[PDB]
Amino acid sequence: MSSKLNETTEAIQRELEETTYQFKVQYNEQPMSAESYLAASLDDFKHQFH
Amino acid sequence: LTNKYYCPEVFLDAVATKLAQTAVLFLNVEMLNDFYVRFPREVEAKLHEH
Amino acid sequence: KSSFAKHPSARKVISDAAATVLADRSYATSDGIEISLKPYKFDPDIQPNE
Amino acid sequence: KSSFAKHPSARKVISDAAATVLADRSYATSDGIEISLKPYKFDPDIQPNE
Repeated sequence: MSSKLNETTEAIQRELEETTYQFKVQYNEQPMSAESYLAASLDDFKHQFH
Repeated sequence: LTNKYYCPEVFLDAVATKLAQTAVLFLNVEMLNDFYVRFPREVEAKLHEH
Repeated sequence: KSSFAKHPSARKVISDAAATVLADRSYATSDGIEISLKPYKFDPDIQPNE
Repeated sequence: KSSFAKHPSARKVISDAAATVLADRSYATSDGIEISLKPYKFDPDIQPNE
């Protein structure tokens, strides 16, 4: 385990690096949660009904 | 405008205007839009927590 | 002008929520404005209309 | 077209110089560009002559 550890780390870091650059260029690292989205759409529906 | 070193006033005010407008663009997007989306959510959260 | 003219506490909760969103964003806005201004610090070329 | 057409050692010295300078400055140029573009990613407003 200890010997394969170094190389598995290198590999995992790679697959994390690609993940990070895309999160920056395409979503501008905007935080997103279900509760946020839901509350926001709900305030939309409410203004519409009002 | 060819005699810029003759008329520093007008030149300096153009530089001010331009800087101002492009900093306004970046300001409008980053600060202002982030306020538009994050402000209801933060009201909600902090009003509920209070 | 709002329905929270009275209730000064809840209002201050709203006002501080505003103060906290703007505080978080303030630097990141400022640094992006300075990088966006890096070409006009070197040569702020001034057009005849400007 | 310079006097270093021959002497490919001295030529490759220069070449490896340009590349090393460019390689060094490459990152800051790319990220600054993305950051200066973040306002136009949102609303790339189009002018009539554009």
